[PDB]
Amino acid sequence: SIQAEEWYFGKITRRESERLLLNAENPRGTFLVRESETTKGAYCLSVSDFDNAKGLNVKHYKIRKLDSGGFYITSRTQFNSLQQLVAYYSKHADGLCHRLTTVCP
Repeated sequence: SIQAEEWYFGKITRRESERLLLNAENPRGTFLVRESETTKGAYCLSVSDFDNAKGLNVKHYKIRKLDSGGFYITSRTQFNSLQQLVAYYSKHADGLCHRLTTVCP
C-alpha cells in the first residue's frame, strides 16, 4: 500500500518536489515518490544530487507499472512492488544520480 509509505508524497507537482529537495541540508540521494503530472499510471522518483559542477540539483525518473504486475524504471530490472524497487535503489545506484538515502523532509 504505497500511500502508507512515508516516501510517497502523492499528488505534488514537479516544482514542489524540487522546492522540497533543494534544501541545503539535504544530502545526495534524498528522495520522494509522487504521481506523474501527465502519465496516467506512472509515478516519478524525485532525487537530490550534489556536485561542484551543478551544486545541489534534482533528477526525476519515471517508474512504470505493468498491468502484468511489475514496477520498473528500466524494463530490464523489475520488481513485484514499489517498496522493493525503493529498497533495491537504496543499495544500487545503477543508472541513477545516486543511491536513495534519506526520505525528503
